Amino acid sequence: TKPLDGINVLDFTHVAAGPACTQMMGFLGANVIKIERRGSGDMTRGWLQDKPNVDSLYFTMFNCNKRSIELDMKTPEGKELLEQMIKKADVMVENFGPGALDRMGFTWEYIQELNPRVILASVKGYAEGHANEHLKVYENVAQCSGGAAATTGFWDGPPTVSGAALGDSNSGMHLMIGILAALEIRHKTGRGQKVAVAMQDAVLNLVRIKLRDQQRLERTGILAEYPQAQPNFAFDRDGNPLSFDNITSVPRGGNAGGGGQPGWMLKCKGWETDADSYVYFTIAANMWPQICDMIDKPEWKDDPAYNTFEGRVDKLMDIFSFIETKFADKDKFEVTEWAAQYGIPCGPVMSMKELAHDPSLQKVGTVVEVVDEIRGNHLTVGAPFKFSGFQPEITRAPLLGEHTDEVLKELGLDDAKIKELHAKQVV
Amino acid sequence: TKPLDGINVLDFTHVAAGPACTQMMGFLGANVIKIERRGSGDMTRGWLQDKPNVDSLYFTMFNCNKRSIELDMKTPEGKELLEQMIKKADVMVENFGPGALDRMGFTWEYIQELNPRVILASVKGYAEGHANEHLKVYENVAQCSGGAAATTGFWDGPPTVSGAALGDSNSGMHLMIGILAALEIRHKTGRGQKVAVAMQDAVLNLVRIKLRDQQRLERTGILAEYPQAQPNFAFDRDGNPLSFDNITSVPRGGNAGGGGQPGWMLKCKGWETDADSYVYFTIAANMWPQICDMIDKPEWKDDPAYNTFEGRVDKLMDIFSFIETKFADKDKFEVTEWAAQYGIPCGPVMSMKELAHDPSLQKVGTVVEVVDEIRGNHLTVGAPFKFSGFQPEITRAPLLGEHTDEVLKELGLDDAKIKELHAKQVV
Ligand SMILES: *SCCNC(=O)CCNC(=O)[C@H](O)C(C)(C)COP(=O)(O)OP(=O)(O)OC[C@H]1O[C@@H](n2cnc3c(N)ncnc32)[C@H](O)[C@@H]1OP(=O)(O)O
Ligand SMILES: *SCCNC(=O)CCNC(=O)[C@H](O)C(C)(C)COP(=O)(O)OP(=O)(O)OC[C@H]1O[C@@H](n2cnc3c(N)ncnc32)[C@H](O)[C@@H]1OP(=O)(O)O
Ligand SMILES: O=C([O-])C(=O)[O-]
Ligand SMILES: [Cl-]
Ligand SMILES: [Cl-]
Repeated sequence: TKPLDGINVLDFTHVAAGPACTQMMGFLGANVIKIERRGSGDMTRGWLQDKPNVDSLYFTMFNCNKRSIELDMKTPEGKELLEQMIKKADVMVENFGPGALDRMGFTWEYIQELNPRVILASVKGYAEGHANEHLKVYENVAQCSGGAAATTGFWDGPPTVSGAALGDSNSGMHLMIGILAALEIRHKTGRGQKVAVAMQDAVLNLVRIKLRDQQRLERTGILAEYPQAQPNFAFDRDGNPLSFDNITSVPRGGNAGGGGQPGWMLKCKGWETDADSYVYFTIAANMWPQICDMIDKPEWKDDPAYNTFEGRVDKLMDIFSFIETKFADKDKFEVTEWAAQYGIPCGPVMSMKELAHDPSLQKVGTVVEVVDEIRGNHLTVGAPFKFSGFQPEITRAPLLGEHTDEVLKELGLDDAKIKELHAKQVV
Repeated sequence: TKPLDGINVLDFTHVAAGPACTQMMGFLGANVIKIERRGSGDMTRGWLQDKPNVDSLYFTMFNCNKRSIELDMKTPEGKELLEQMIKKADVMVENFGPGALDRMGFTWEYIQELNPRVILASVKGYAEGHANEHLKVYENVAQCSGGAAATTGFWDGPPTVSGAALGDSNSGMHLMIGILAALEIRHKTGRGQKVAVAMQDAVLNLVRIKLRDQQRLERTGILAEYPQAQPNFAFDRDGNPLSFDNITSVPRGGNAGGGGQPGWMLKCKGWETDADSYVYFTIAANMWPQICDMIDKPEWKDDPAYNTFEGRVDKLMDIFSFIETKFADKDKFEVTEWAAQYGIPCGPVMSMKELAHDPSLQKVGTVVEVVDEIRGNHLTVGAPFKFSGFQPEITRAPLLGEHTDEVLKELGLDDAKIKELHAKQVV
């Protein structure tokens, strides 16, 4: 049916990393119960609101397919309700600060006692055992810790944060792998396990190519395909040349390919007044004769100075800027169309507005309009993985404490004692 | 014991997205057999080599914990062998061009017939159903398609690619989620499924927050926390201050926080000569009194225009520029120390050099030294998820066709059958 039908998730998560994880689990069928702080709830509810006193898109786009119960966990009644909820859980997920769940009495060893089958899943800034394991980390600090900021941006500019969430959402997706892997062994062992993902580690995983380049740099003293190795091309703020005779750590490469097939961000008609009027253009080696046809340079097919990676490696930026002259009267889509004819790897910079309203993305269920008959409908990113056997069924994000009574009734409590919980301000 | 012990993976993958997926499965215990092209194999082998005739770091860092068999798939004998291996496998992973696996005999339907239990998993550039479904895509082409490039970099500069592999390694990790979930649902149904991740979609999932902001911008006309909403701070092509008056698609915010928690990338001692001499300084909501003690300005603790987020939103760049001048005489670790005592979300930009040789990442198994007796030892990224019950054991990447005979013998083929295949140039 759905892969995670019948998986009960006890969801302590707030902000983006942990909530990304449990939402996606909900999309694949999981029964997700989100524990929130009394009164305020998850911080994302009040962050970046578009309508005063309505849960922000920060919350709703990260908390569909969930039920909400308010709970003070620093109370003896709270800790007992938790213990019951743990015993009915398949997976516990949390992204509090280091040691926070521990100080609430819920260490991994006490969890194993409560439920031998329950998996504990954590997001933390740094890994257990790291000198920095006790630090609290948000999105951009995480990008800085993992090598991404150092290797993103231009050579004459600062380290640059990525708009893609390398810290939060990426750690949550990585945590989902750990959880599903724990489920795979549990079928063998009949036991739960602790799984943790550090935000620094998740970033380092996406920056595997830069660790490749660090070693290449150490071993050979040069990265020939980098802009800093191109003849008289890269310079710092004072006009000093930037070259590898001076570079001991992977530099920022601007819009360079990043791997074995050179590329660049090329202006298309309208770039002066439209921030996204660009294509990315890749010189794939198997594609060079086709590139020569497209740009009307037949003399470049048989020239050893042009017809191999090695020959072009000292003239990359010359070739890119000449190719770019061909795009001056064409918008990004017609350039993309034109290259597509030759089979050349080329594509548009898609604007957020263009993606938000693209028919193909809605048709495939990657951009989903959520039916929210309380707040009004909104877009979300759906499941990025498509399956032959099932489609996700995305339902609206809960109001704060909307399923508190519904959830307490599922624990076999009666109307009288649940009123005591509201009275004692535990719920 | 490891989660994926006894899971058999028939691995068609090449380049980066697919190999990352299968390597990481191999790290979790899976038996990975990699089909490669005769003579040249996976194209990463001869890309960005540091030594002539030695498999590159591009190949070894994406291909540990795998065996190699050479195979010409478009021969009758190749298709015959492929059919035998499909019946042994639990998971088939591929990232060929659109329809390429179909064209050599093996459609999803034909695969089901061969093995009702096998899961087909694919990385594509665009989702099946998409208008751009036909397009072959590389790393940065996907980053542009998925909205990352449009929202990364500066307002006065071009769309900017991320050093992090949002297209390749990220889609591969997303595909691993899809495979594992298909393994969960196979415990019920007793049948395999087809699963696919589009590179555009994996990129989009990490820019969920930018789709949040797109709706915020369409709904309200402004994004208050963005630099373009700051009084006389950012400027345009000629000199005019920017505003959201004429911005209808999510813009580039430079080093802005990207969320409800503000931030900026601040210079440290030696920034002129060291590109990574920087910290990121976040201003969390509750952590405000801690910050006021450091800046040598206790005026802001009571000041109505400084103690609220709605009060701070109109002078964000005034505060960041001043606290930068304090850091002029301290390096990035001293600045982070000067702030860790307050639990302030400040962190250093870590260089690739620092990360490759950091003691903590090695201790926790995130940067791993692979024992490679053929080529020499190299570094790699290990498993970014940490488990209580096991630890990955990372073994060197195979030589081309290193295991061909060994793999062929496992299918019960005699020495004569093997030598016939070598002579006929099938293997
Ligand atoms: S997506 C980017 C966010 N980063 C991460 O997910 C990385 C891991 N998380 C963290 O480092 C922090 O949790 C972040 C998200 C940075 C936020 O830090 P805060 O300091 O604002 O919040 P904490 O999680 O550290 O929680 C503080 C204390 O409050 C207690 N608490 C939470 N919820 C409840 C409820 N419902 N009832 C009672 N107490 C509750 C936490 O246990 C924590 O306890 P302490 O003992 O005081 O630390
Ligand atoms: S980091 C992520 C990179 N990109 C992706 O993973 C996205 C999906 N893959 C692709 O878009 C392409 O595979 C890319 C990476 C762009 C490479 O393009 P190629 O020009 O190399 O095209 P193919 O990889 O699909 O290969 C071309 C033909 O060769 C056949 N083939 C592969 N391997 C063999 C072996 N061993 N034996 C015989 N034939 C083989 C493919 O089936 C394909 O067939 P055609 O029918 O000719 O297209
Ligand atoms: O990064 C890439 O994909 C490249 O360079 O081809
Ligand atoms: Cl996020
Ligand atoms: Cl990659």
